Order: sequence, then C-alpha cells, then structure tokens
Amino acid sequence: TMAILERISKNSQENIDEVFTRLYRYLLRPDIYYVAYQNLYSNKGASTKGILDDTADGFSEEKIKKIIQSLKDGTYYPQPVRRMYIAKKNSKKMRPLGIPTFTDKLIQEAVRIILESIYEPVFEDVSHGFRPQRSCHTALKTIKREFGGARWFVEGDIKGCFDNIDHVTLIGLINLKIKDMKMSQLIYKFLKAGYLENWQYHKTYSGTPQGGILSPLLANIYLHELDKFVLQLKMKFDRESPERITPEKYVRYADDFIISVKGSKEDCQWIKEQLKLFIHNKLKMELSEEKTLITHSSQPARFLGYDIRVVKKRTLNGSVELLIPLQDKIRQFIFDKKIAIQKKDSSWFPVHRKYLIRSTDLEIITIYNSELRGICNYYGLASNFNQLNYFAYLMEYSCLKTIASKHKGTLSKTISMFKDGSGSWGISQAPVLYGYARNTLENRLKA
RNA sequence: CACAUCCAUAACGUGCGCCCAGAUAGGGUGUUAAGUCAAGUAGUUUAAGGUACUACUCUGUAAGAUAACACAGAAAACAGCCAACCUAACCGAAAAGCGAAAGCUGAUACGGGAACAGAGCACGGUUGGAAAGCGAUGAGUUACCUAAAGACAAUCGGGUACGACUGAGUCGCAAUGUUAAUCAGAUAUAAGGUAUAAGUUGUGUUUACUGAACGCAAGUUUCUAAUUUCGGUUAUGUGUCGAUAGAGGAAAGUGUCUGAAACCUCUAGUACAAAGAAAGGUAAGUUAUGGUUGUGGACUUAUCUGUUAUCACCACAUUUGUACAAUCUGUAGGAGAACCUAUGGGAACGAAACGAAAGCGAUGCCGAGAAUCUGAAUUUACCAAGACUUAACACUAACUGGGGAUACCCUAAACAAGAAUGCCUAAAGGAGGAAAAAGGCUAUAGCACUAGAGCUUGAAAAUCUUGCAAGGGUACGGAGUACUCGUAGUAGUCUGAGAAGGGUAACGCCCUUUACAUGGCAAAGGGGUACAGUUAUUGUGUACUAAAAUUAAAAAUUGAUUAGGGAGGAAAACCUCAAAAUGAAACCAACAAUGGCAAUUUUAGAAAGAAUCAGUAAAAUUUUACGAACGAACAAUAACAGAGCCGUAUACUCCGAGAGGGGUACGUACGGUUCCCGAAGAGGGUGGUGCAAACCAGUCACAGUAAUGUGAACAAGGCGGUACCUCCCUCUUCACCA
Repeated sequence: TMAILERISKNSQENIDEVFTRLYRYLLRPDIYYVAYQNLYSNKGASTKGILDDTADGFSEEKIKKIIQSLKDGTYYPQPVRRMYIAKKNSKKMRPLGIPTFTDKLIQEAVRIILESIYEPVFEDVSHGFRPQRSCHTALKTIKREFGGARWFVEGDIKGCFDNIDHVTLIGLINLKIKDMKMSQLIYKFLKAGYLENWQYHKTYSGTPQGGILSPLLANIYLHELDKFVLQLKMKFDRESPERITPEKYVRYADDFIISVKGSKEDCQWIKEQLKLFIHNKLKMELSEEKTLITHSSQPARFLGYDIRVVKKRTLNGSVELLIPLQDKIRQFIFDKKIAIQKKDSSWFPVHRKYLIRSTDLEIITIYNSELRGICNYYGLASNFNQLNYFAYLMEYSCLKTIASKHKGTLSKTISMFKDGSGSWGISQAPVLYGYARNTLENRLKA
C-alpha cells in the first residue's frame, strides 16, 4: 500500500529547499494525491491503468507485496534488463520495452503516478510531440502541417535512447524533489534499478524489464529534458530566421527533431554547432553526420513518413509546404509485403507469400482488410493521394490473388477478381477495399 | 489539372508401381524382307513409280479492289481433334453367397463411366463435324448525359456492349500435321546450341561447403532514359490555368433564362523529309505466382507473281535528324519558393536483383535446313514408306505367369483349456419334494451387470481369458553399415560377379580370361542385426586441478565516496513530543580505483585423473608407463516420412535440326553422392478426472426353512459406461517444386 511516496513527493520539505515545482503547485497536489491514493490505485491488482487493459490479475492492492511498500519488501528490484525492443512498421520509432513482471505490472502505474506528478502544473505533451498526442499515429495525424515561417527545412539523426544514456543525472535531477535532500529515502529504488542485463551493469536504459511499458515513459522523460533546453535555443532561434526569406515548431518525434522557422545557412551552422555544444554535454550520444547541414531547398526526404517539402509520383508543390508519403517508405513496405516482384521488366505483380499450406482465406480476408485499413487509416494527411491509389490498385490485386492462390486452380486471378471482391461484390464481402480505401482517405484523413 | 478502371489454359501430390522369366493375354517397341494403297485430266519415261515433265483442268496469288498471262498448290491415308452418343470400362447402393460376417463377393437391376492422369497398358464403340477462350451486343433487357452551364424539351436530340444484365450470328485458333523423288563436295569445328550434376548456406559479392567433381569470374536485369502551350489529372477517358481568339456573342452556334473583358464552342498543342501507312494472312519471338517446363488470344519481326491492265489521288500516322520546350536537364554541387554549374535529357545518383554472382572462358557432344559457292548429274532425266498389311528378327514393361517369409486385425476355431446346484421336509428322507434360482427365450425395462416374460433349469448357457493356423487385407514409392529369418531355389552362362589387369567416373560400371556348377548368380518383400543420425531427457561438467585478461567489482574496501533517513492526513504544516520528533546516528544504495568468484581467455597434465580400459602377454584378471577417449562428454530411453542429383534402361512420352531438356514416386535395376524428420485434423488403447446402475439379505425387518426376492446401503462391493484431460495413433492436406 504505497500510498506514501505520494507524501514523499507532496509534503517533501517545503521549508528547506526542495521540490522543483515550488512555483506552480501547492494545491494541484492533493487532487492527484487522492488519484494515486485511491483512484488510479486503490487496488493495484484491479485499480490500475495497467496491463490487463486496466491492470494485472486481481490482487488485493497487490494481495502479497504492495500490501506494503515502506519496508522495501520489493526493495530495489532490478529485474535483470535484457536488451529487447520493438520496431513498428511506420513512422520510425522503435519501442522501449522489456519483460514486465507483477512487480513491473504495477511499477507501470507507479511511474505513471510519478508522471502525473511531473505532469499537473509541470508537464507538456504526453508522449512524443509538443501538442499532446495519444499515439504516434495520432501524432502522425496532428503534429505536422501547421507552420511555414521561412524556408530551408531540417532533419534529425542520432539515437541516444536505447544505446547511450546517463541514467544517473537522469534519476538525480528528478530525485531532487521527492528523494528529498533530507528525510525521504524510498524514491529512486527502481528509477535507478532498471538494471540492464547483457553482462553490463548500467540500469533503466536497455528497454528495462524492471519497468517495461514505462521504459517509454522514462525515455519520453529524458527526451522532454532535451527539450527543456531546446527551450533556450528556441529563445535564441526565430529572431531573424523569420526574416531571411519571408518577403512574398521544434519537432518532438520519439526519434527525430527539427525546428521552427529557417531560411539562411550560417544559422544552420549555429544549429548544428549548438547541437554539438550540448549533444554530448547532455545526452552523451552526439550528432551524426553533422546532422543535416540544414537543407537550402526542399527534397524528397523522410521524417516519420509525411515527408518534409519546404510513375509512382506526381507534381504537387506550392507556396505553402506540405507532407509527402515518401515512396521510400512504400518501397520497403511493398517489399516486406512480399507480393509485387520489383521487375520482370520495371514491373510489379501479385505473389501470395511463399505460403503453400496457407490458412483460410476468411481469416485472410481479415488479415488484408485489417492491414488495408490500418495502413490507409493511420495514413492520414499526405500529399499525392495518387500513388496511394496506385498502391491500392496493386495491394488489392494482391489480395484476391493471394486468395485464389489459396485454392490451386487454373490461373484463377481474374476469376476471383471479377467474381468476388468489392467490385464484383464478394457475408464474405470485402467492402474494406477501394470503396473503403477512399472512405478512409476522406474520413478522419481529410479530417 | 480524375475518378472509376486491368489474359486465360495442362504435368508436378492418385491405379496397378517388390522382384524372377516372358515376349501377341492384350500388347507395344523398334529391325529388316513380301503385298496393297492413293495421287485434276490424259500421254510420256516405264516404273507402274511418280509428282519428273508434255499439253490441257481447278484453286489462289488484297502486295488497300478490277480482266488476261505468268507463279504456287490440287489425292490417299495415318495421326490426331470437338460435339454428341452400349454403357459393357469400371465402380457404389441394394448385391452376392461367403470368417460367419472381420470382412470378401457391385458390370448383377439403379446410378456414374472417353476414371481426375491407366502414357509407365486406354470406358468401349459410334457418328458426325464440332467444345472452352478470345474478340467484336448478332437483339435487346439497366443507367447515361444530349453539344453554348442546367430551365421544359426523352426535342431519339442521340446516344445499344448508351449502359447493369440475358440472346453471340460471325469467325480464328481451335476445325492440324505425316509422306519416300536432282547426287556430291567446300565455306562447322562456320556463325550456335555446347559442355560440367548435385544439394548445404555465406548469402556479406563470398566466388564456401558434401565430394563441390571445370575452372576463372563479381557487380548486377533498369530507369536514372518522348522537353516545341504533349506545361498542370497513373497506365485509357477523366478538369483545368497558362499560350490565342473569342467565337457564337446560350436564350444553346436546338424553342423556355443571367450569360459578360463569357460561363460555354472548337481551340490557338515544331521544322521538314522520308517512307509506309496493307486489312488481314504465313511464319517467328513477349505475355500477372502456388514455379518450373507446356496450351491459346493479344503484343513486335519479317512475310504476301510482275507485267498489260482501269489503279485511282489517300491521308494522318510515325522514323530519323532541326527547332527548344525542357518542369532545369536530375546526376553532383554553390546558392532569395522560382537561382546557379559539366551534365545530357544517361552521365551513378540511386535502385534492384546475387552466388563458387552474373558473365566468361574452358574442348564433350550435336552442330537440320544439305543458306550459299563449286562440282557433278539432267531419257522430264527419276522411283522406293507415307501409311497399312505379311514374313522374320530382336527388347519388352506398371501386363502376363511364378511368386512371397514379417507380424497384424478380427470371427467362429463344436479347437482346446479353464467358468458348475443357491437348502430344506427338518439320523430318516427329500429342495428339479413347494421354496427361488442362476445362465438363458425377443431394444433388454430396472442409465450396470439374474431381458421387465413366465420361468426353466438348477452347469448348460450362451462367461470371461487366451490362442483364432482359418480368413482377409493390412504392409512392395527406394529405403546408412550391420548380419538373421524366410531359398540357397525356378530365377542361373547370361552382367552388383566370372578370377581378374584395363580404363573405371567423385563413384562402383563395362573391356582380357578363367569352373559348370550355385559356376559366378547371389533371389523378392517384410521382419529381427550397432553405431552413426535424430530430438527429448536428466546425470555429470559444461575444469578436475594449477597457470593463460578481466567484464568479474557479489564484496571488502573505499572515493567508507555519497548525503540523508521524523505517524501519512499533511498546501511552509498539522507531522503526535518526546538528547535527537535533523550528527544519520553509524543500519539502507551508489558503481569498488586492490583483492573479485567467476563466464570464462588457453595451456592443459589428456595416455591404468575423474569421466572408457579392450587391457592382452602374463601377476590372479590387477597391473607404473605406454597405446586409452573420457566435464580435456559419456548414459538413458522413440523415431528414422525421399527430396533430389549423377551416371547404365521396361519403356516412355512431350518439347526439340539435334543435342539436350520436361516429367513418368529421389522413376522403375546398380552404384555414388548429399538433405529426409511437423502442423492440422485424426483415429485408435491407456490412466486419471468425475458421476451415477448394481446380478450379488452386499443394507433394509425379513415372508425366510434358508435361500429367491426387501427400491436407503450403487453410503461408487466392483467391469462398465460416463465427459474432460493423457499420450506412439495418417486415416486426408501440406509444398514433393521458383
């Protein structure tokens, strides 16, 4: 019943110099206090924002251990942190994750608590972004197309997020408030103890099984720290950058970061040089390739998918700058899709996926229609719907082709094509097709 | 500058598939010698050919029509194709009799049947002249907007593949090829197919491995790749601003309106030349995934007497080069969204795909048409299958004969073997004297063990347990080294081989010669025969010491760095005060710079050290060393599912001038290789899981003389069943293979 670090943060020595938020909060505390105390946690096994879509298995506020916490029953648990991560099929961001145990199954909400602590008159932007998003995909909807100050857009390179870390200034700078300088010593017990397990003995970095689903939480935290001084540069920053070109938005990805107004080049020098000034001075991972020598013109580039623009293509450009679904993505995409030969002669095709005893075309309908949606669905704003369409064309022929292939007939492609499918009205119907293709293209996508 | 829009069709995964001899059971393969066959008219040469002509006939010669000549052809058959058709092929249900039904008997009448391939053994036979597919409605049954925006006009105003969807008439391919006819030689080692497996990744471009049985050999299909408003909508339409002329000037440039510096109308989208623009056909090559090799329609190649003719002049289209349009014209760069340089619009800039990569060479083959040159022939000169018959020869299977061990499953098996009366009238005598059977007579009621049946009977029974040779089928896709079983035979002069030397391949295999007796053969399948191998399993270490850098560091230390520990409601507190309700006091964690065990680095002694002795000679089987592993690996337990490839052939086919490819189970035999190894059902015997029916006064009290019978007591005295879980369980799909 750790209803106490609540105190250890809230009370926290308000006479002898303590908690950073001595400037925003003395009364925003008790609300979130009771939230943790009883609301998000009255019963960790049940009252949680946890793993069984709300919690772990039913534990009487952890019927065994977090019955109590103070005595260090789960004292400094390391949960030996094996290197392990998850990459998602778009909008480049691997996932900081590791083996969550009943302990971690609630450390999740624990650090979520400390998050809301660092949140209420503290935070900005739940996970990556500056305009608080709820998924990369939502971030992928929202954060992009809002500003065109002055030209010559930017890129961003280095990782420093699963490979290079401090983890010690990390836990300290934040410990200066609840881990009070005096009379509060039950704080960092796992903030530290995300103890990585690859014969190496750092912690809380290697997609920590100590806190697994919250490894992103701490990662986001340290990234927020990066931006805590992206601040000072944004102060120094758009002073003349909205002047060098103007006569007629610092990015927080979870992997890449560019800025607001641009337009000159010596400024780009300033950019990368200050980058270097703190890239090690803060992260200890440093600029690669001088991150971009910020680009004068625009270019067909990559930035989590909706390319920065300051026969699988078409001219779409203007005074206002615009996303681009970068074919680049689509290349690997269709590749791993493993359905279109790249060239019998500069030529794309259907091929099922070397799957000979395939499972049932019904669940294949599911597989496709799903991926169809998700792909197109999360594929919100992007210029050139065109190649999206030509994709969809191929993608579709793929679907029913795979289908017929599942049945070993006499070249049954057109048979299926003009027999089933939404066109010939395949319930077994596949209305998640061209119809649904531009249904999505319009719904929640133009929106 | 757009929304809708995109070729079909066989083989690979079934039967019979083991072998030992066939050799017309069907047959087939090919080989030869004998007969026929039929060739627009006739004759010719004299075969009775031929096609060779003589003259004459017919067809056609679109090379965008038109007459004539001059050019090429003209049977007959065989093969074959689609339709439809005994339905005997050949199968099912009834069917049939048959262990006594395990099953076996199905053309029995019915149904299907060119069986999904039987080619490696056919449903036949039959007719006729035809079956998808693909193009274009052959007619129409829905929409669709009617040109100047829509207003009512359907102004049929005009749009039928106008559109949703039924009728294709037509084609063409399907509905085709076979045929013997001057004789050579040279430009073939000609220009070109061509050497040469295999699998197992490394797949990173690496030129690796089994054994690679050829080397050398890495960059790589391409666009990056129409710039004369082809600038802004993909690969068709599909709207537009810009370029120019606004046109009419909507009352549509059709009657009902606003059109205006205009909706809306075409547009106002190089310079020429050149050609053909020719439709079709004839022949070649390109064509959407389970891949490879095929099969059709569509995509490019060439292709189609000349003349006398009448032609009867075609555009457009494109080709090349000129324009400059290039968004630049990227590439790479410097540099206000538009700028600037060698590009050159292909120069890496990429992209992509890849393995002894490609590509190249290498020396083993084929290498038509005989392309042509030149010889020669040249009685119209020549003339011998094209088929189909006969006669004979030789090979012959997946067909015939001869087969046949390894257990299996189940039934009788009268086989056996085992399963034999419950108490009385109460010695004497009888329950079959009354008892009540039991076992048993028809779902067998009683969800369960004596059919509710009367009871018989009172071993019989009919019960279990076993065997079940019987029977039948299970097993013949081969199936590491290993012997045994079944046979040393009928396979046997004649081929894994006689004996061998040679070549002999990666590799056995076949050449020189040797017995007639297994001589060499060497029988089949299926079983048993150890370690490969195999996954699992632990046991034991992943040393057994000691040495080989520390990650080691857990630690002690210390850098004792590192400061600090005050109910939990608490918002400068309220904490509840107490040395001190702040020394953190001396407990908590901070990396440990030294130790730091270890993961281990490797040496390792390996060899009577652990993890084997085989310990022999011999002590008597010990045995130092030495051969000997042994954590410096041994043991336990199940299984080994053909996927190929190279070489000799029943035969095959198809694709081919042939090579050489495709397959025909890794193809059938003998080698030699590499790689066999699950799911999903599933269907068996298991246990447990649970429950409940009881034959069995096993319990009720007992009628009792007991028994037989009395529903609790099935309170599971018990098979069982009973549903879940448990596992070798193919009985079907998994790639037979990008």
